[PDB]
Amino acid sequence: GSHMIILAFDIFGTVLDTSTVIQEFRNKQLEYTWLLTIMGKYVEFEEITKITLRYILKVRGEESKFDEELNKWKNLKAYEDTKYLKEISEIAEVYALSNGSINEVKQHLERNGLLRYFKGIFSAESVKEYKPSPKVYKYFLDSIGAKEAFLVSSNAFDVIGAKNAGMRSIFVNRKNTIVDPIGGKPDVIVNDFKELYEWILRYK
Amino acid sequence: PRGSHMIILAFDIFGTVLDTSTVIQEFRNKQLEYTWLLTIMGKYVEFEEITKITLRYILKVRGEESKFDEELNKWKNLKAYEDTKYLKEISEIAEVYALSNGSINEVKQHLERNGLLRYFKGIFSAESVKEYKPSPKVYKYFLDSIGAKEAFLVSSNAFDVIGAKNAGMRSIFVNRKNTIVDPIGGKPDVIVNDFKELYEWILRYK
Repeated sequence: GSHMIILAFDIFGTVLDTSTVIQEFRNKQLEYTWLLTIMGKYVEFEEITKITLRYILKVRGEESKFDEELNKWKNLKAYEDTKYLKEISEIAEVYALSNGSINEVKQHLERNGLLRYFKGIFSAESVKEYKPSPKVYKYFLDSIGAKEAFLVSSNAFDVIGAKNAGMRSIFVNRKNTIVDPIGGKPDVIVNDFKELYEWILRYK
Repeated sequence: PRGSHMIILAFDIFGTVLDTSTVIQEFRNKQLEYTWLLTIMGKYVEFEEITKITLRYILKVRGEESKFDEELNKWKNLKAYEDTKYLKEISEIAEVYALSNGSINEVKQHLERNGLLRYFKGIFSAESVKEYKPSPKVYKYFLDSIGAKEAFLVSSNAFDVIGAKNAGMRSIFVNRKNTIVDPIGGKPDVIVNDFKELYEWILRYK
């Protein structure tokens, strides 16, 4: 068919299950990406990850578990339903758009057997500002020469960032959580990647 | 004609002058998160509205929405730390300002209820620039409004410490709970444990 559907997938918490890492750490990591972005400062995502994890562990008196906890981040598993990226990539243009470096994301996707389904990997690092900076989403659109595209995410902040920057948003609510008001207005809500695929079939 | 050495202090309010330990901590973090997210996106929502929205969400997640009014009332009734009484002695030797995410009116109310407004010469709000801390605009609005070149931001919040530095202010970090340093705010110009130590440091600097 001649109807192009462009999907940009958030990675951490959307494709990859971040439930396995210390939640205070994931929150702190995200906090740092936001604070630095506000200040117009930039630190590579891997370093932000190491710095925030070490600090959180220090506070808990668990610094001896640093490598073990960092290993969990390095070995994140994709949610079971991401297997649907196979069917999805047959009918839609599948990209990654992440706070993570291109290299790190490529590595996570490859290890989970999903990289083959992606036509491109884009990083916030390219614009030295993190989500939800409108610069991140626009770099993606401009780089592929797209006007309309969907950002697929389970993160409320990313949903509203996408909308703010001119992308449509698909919110994947697997936790089935009460709506976080800041991300309360996605264009589409689905519960998982199977429902995502079904929505794409209907849209196509 | 003495003391011709001007010391300008801008005090962060929530968590620094006012003790926020009493409210739900997930709520205080969500409130702060919204201020950051909105600022990154170039969007603006009034701080009182961010407070109501984030508190109600957090309560709904906990199945405690029935406690909304009582929980909001704890925010409305924040107590100042005991050592903030030293703002009396400090105001005698330094220019004392408030610089807060909160609206002018809200900050004035909290300070007055706590008997501290008397010691302030001015109250500044991020609302004036429609961007929240640590946006450099907040700190620069303060400096420009009073015609200051050098000033100290006094805060117990690491983000505020680095925001001040980034925007050309000096920073005094007030570390009460004697905590391990949060690396993003790891380079304050001065570290003190409380307002009494703050006063003593100002006496030395004067």
